[PDB]
Amino acid sequence: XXXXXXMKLTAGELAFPGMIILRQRGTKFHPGANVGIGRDHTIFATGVGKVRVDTQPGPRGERRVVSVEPLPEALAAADSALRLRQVEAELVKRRAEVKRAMLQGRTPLEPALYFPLPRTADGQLSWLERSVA
Amino acid sequence: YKSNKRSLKPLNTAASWQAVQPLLAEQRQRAAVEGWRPRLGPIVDTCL
Amino acid sequence: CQAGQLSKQRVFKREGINDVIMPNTTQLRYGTYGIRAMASKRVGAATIEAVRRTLRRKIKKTARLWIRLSAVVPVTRKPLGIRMGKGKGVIDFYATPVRPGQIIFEMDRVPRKVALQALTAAQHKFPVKLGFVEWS
Amino acid sequence: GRGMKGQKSRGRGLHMLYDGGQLGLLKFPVTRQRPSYEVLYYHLGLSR
Amino acid sequence: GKKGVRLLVKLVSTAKTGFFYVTEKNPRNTPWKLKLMKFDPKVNKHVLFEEQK
RNA sequence: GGUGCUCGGUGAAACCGAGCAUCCAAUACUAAAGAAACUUUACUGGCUUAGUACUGGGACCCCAUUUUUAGUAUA
RNA sequence: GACACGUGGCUAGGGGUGAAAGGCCAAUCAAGUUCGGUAAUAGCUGGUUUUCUGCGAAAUCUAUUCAGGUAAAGAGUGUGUACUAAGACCAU
RNA sequence: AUACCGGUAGCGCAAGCGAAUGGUAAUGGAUCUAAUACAACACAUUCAGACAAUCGGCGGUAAGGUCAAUUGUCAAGAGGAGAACAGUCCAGAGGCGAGGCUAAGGUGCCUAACAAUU
RNA sequence: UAACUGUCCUAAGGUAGCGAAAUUCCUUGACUUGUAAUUGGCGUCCUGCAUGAAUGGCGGAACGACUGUCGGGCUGUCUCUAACAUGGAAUCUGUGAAUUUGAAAUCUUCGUGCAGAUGCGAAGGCGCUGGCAAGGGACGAAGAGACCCUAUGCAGCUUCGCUGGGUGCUAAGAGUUACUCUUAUCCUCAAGCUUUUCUGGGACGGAUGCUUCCUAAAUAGUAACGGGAGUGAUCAAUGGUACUGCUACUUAAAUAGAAAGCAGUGCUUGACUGUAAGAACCACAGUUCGAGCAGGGACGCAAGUCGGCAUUAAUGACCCAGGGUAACAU
RNA sequence: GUUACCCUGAUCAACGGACAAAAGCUACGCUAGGGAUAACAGGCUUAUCCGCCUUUAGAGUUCCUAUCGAUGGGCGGGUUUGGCACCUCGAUGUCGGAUCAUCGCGUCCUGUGGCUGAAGGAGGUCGCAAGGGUUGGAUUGUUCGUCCAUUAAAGUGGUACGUGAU
Ligand SMILES: [Mg+2]
Ligand SMILES: [Mg+2]
Ligand SMILES: [Mg+2]
Ligand SMILES: [Mg+2]
Ligand SMILES: [Mg+2]
Ligand SMILES: [Mg+2]
Ligand SMILES: [Mg+2]
Ligand SMILES: [Mg+2]
Ligand SMILES: [Mg+2]
Ligand SMILES: [Mg+2]
Ligand SMILES: [Mg+2]
Ligand SMILES: [Mg+2]
Ligand SMILES: [Mg+2]
Ligand SMILES: [Mg+2]
Ligand SMILES: [Mg+2]
Ligand SMILES: [Mg+2]
Ligand SMILES: [Mg+2]
Ligand SMILES: [Mg+2]
Repeated sequence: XXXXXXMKLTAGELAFPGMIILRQRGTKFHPGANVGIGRDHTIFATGVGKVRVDTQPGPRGERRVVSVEPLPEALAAADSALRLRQVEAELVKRRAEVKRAMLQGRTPLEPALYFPLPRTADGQLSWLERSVA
Repeated sequence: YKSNKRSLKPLNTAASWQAVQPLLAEQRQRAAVEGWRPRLGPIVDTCL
Repeated sequence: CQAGQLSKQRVFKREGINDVIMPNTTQLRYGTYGIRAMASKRVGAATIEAVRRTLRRKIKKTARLWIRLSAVVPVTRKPLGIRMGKGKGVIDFYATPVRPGQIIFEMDRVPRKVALQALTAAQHKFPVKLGFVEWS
Repeated sequence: GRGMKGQKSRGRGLHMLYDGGQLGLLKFPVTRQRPSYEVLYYHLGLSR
Repeated sequence: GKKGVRLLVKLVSTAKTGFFYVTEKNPRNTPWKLKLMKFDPKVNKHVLFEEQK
């Protein structure tokens, strides 16, 4: 069991898309800019930026809104929405290469089987073989 | 968190900062073209 | 001196050691001559009624007795032959937490000499030390 | 180098793959898909 | 449970090729034959699915 | 030139025409809530023969500074 | 005398015999002795034989016909790789 | 050039305030690092723990009782003190020396050391 | 007192003749005798924890190395022991073992200590070594099993434990044409296998998933047959989307909620197909969140939401068996 | 038929789910271990027990203290019943008396002092004192208990509730 429910990335921590910022029961913290909210009110980042926790007026009282503020060197390399997506994609690709360099090939990253291509749909990448008409 | 296993969070934090470093340098250099602690001589010892 | 409630609930801690020396429940609020404790001791209901009758014997009908402690804390005591374990025992007696600075018997204008006389019989029947406090 | 009075101390009584009673290697699905032929063929590159 | 009469039942496509959805249903509170428009991947168009066991 | 209470007007918006309270352009009391400051002490970190062996941090409440109100008065 | 004794004979082991006691069947019988399968099996107990040097734990946690056993994780050693660090402290 | 997280101790009649230690991230260390970090590289062992201090449940605010949290020691640790002493205090033993300075503890005699302050 | 009547589940509620008895808890059963004094007998009485014609009920002659009690006689069993006899023992000569054994040069008391010290500490005592005696200590010696617990433990026995035609009868066919063969199966005989675990011993009782609250000490986490509530679902709408009125509820508790509350409406099935970077977590297996991309759709003018329900429970691996479809094969 | 995909089916509730199925007995028992698990008792504790008080309301023909202690609060012992399982299962006499002992005093007597509601007697306490004395047997397996009748009295305990290499 254990059910660990707390805040994972504090304010001023650099975040990347998909990183869970806080896990809670009920909306103690409310989602803000560049932030998603899950089924169990998990707050997850949808942009590269530092987490900012600010307090705003609320319907019941003192709402705390968790947000991700994009970097000041981003929004300078970036219509704007397409440019931000391209800048974020390069940062995400660079993060993977740095992480693979730091884990020096000691973990099983990719399948590399002696088999025919791992089952591929028209889209490809299916770990499920399906017979074709 | 009860798992007695080393967290990968320090590696993830280091990867994120190292990933954004080329963008930071390029944009800071672009602003510097388009537009902290004082240190003393290292003495061997302070007793004559 | 009994828990005047509907549930036979259970407790975890039986202690009250914490000091309230500053203006914090230290002045008299209902009477003018008070009797207070000086050290923390959890005390049972039978002692509270025994001291109450023992000091009431030295009190006239024109003297109100403002008691300040009510026995509402269940204490669970296991029977003689029960082996250690198998859950918590039945509630045997009711007790109160006493703090070092709490006034527990405060009196009206019954004379201070008689109030000091009643304190001696109260302190004789009580496990922890007692002290004299007045409105002043 | 064996320690004190276990079952490892008695020698040759316990297989290496026994894990206590949870048969974890027997919890994964069995696939009977035979791979296609041409994996029995010799594969030669145009580069060679 | 045994008191709960709700069971799982199958929704067979009208179109053809036997693609189906398995969804639960209360028999007492729904004596309809359950019919909904769901996506059929064999034809990649939405068709109807009636209830058969 | 400001916010609202709503009559309508379109574009779904928000503002427009009204007409009252102050925002400005008041003083003088009272009952609420907040803000920052602070004496003392609980409470604590280290040390500890369990604190006439010590030492760092430090509340709450009251008093006093002040803000958002509301109510009662003035010519 | 429902007697005792002597000499040969018969009933043999999952069997004999028993006025019936888990009695007797060659001094260890609710399953004789000997040999073979057999170097049975024992998560249990006992034991393990020359020296020096370097490093050095754990008795937590999860699962288990399982809690005196085992396996995975944590903590050890050697080897490799790699940072003035995926490190330790202190300050803001 | 610091920022977020927590709702306990205490307080309140309640609603609610609310520490100290703490966690996490950034920045700075000519502070430490005869080592550390990682390893789908290999070989293990362990998976019966005990007690002391500070804070607790169940016990009798009993038990070298049993079960939590933090720290230490023993386990796997000799030496000095505690008369003797697993777990207390000081202190971590490569060896030899009829050299010196100290810790805990002492300074009437056993028993080393001031009628020091006396 | 309950003789005759009134009742309830029920095969039936135990006769003349029995009973504190081989067997009756109260117990020193009240009652007589027995002794000066009786809990163990004798003969009555009733209040049968847990008696009773085939588990044979009611007593009798004779019998018993059977059991419990009373009188006579008898005497060292005793009050209370003494002397003597024979044979060991003790002395000498001759022959001549064994149990045991870490090494011993083995004091007392108090304290300490794997918790009862010859060996440690403090104090004290002690010329040395023996024979003949007594046995308090050396947790004397003698058996690695008195009792309890455990084992992937054995063994034998029992049965409305399980499975078998092995075995005996039986059933149905068949042959020579009573006997024999084949197949099946009740009831017997002989076997073979099972017959968990946690537990302040074991037995008994209780429990063995998942969720929440207190313990739990202000990140997370944190135990005990520790303490209080839930749950093994419901719902074709209580799902999705777009709206309309009103405002102290929504629920297992906590966190939250101007709607995630209470009443409604209009359309719909995203209660989808194929995927998913990155994280929470975490031994592993699994578990949890997930922006985005492609397909085809739903609602909405749009903004945009929708991969079931505000969340945390209602989620049992693999194997095996069955169904639809697709490809290959015969 | 083979293989994939889409799916379904256990209160597999011993819920990481033994190999098909599936109950007991052993005072006839056997083996291997455990003082890792209990009993005979040594160690720790003192809830229950036993002494000492204190408060002493009251009783005592009056009057708290001749004498008793109601209610609360404590201190001491581990000889009661309990709790833990630290010590011995390479098995160790206890739950009795027969003989023989040693020690403590919380003294039953003998030796004695105070208060006495003290006629001396005969008593009740209370203070000192452990030298040596505490006998019969009828009944119960009873160390428990009476009641026969005598004494000055027919003491209570530590003694692995002393004592089977007597
Ligand atoms: Mg044989
Ligand atoms: Mg350790
Ligand atoms: Mg284990
Ligand atoms: Mg509080
Ligand atoms: Mg520790
Ligand atoms: Mg150490
Ligand atoms: Mg040492
Ligand atoms: Mg020493
Ligand atoms: Mg002779
Ligand atoms: Mg001794
Ligand atoms: Mg001699
Ligand atoms: Mg001799
Ligand atoms: Mg077993
Ligand atoms: Mg289920
Ligand atoms: Mg199939
Ligand atoms: Mg199981
Ligand atoms: Mg089976
Ligand atoms: Mg004992």
